[PDB]
Amino acid sequence: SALGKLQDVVNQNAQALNTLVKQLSSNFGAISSVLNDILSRLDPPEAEV
Amino acid sequence: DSFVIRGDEVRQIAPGQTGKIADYNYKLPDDFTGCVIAWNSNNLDSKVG
Repeated sequence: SALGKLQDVVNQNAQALNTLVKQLSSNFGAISSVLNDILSRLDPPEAEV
Repeated sequence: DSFVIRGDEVRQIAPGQTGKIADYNYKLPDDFTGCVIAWNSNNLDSKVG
């Protein structure tokens, strides 16, 4: 518990990167989180929306 | 573009609308601007027999 500042900074950066990667896999109200499946299942208008 | 179709084919004549006849005969683009004027011709395009 002596190098707390550097460890905290590194942990914050790693947490931000991990949060971004996880948020990449969010639906955001869409049918699916992967675009290939959305293109396969839906017609061009609904898939585009 | 002037043509003659059946009753239910009117719906298929639309931008972004799926359909066998629309995909095989005449399809509107996704970014289509403009429109369709459809009128009944039961007294002109229909003959007995």
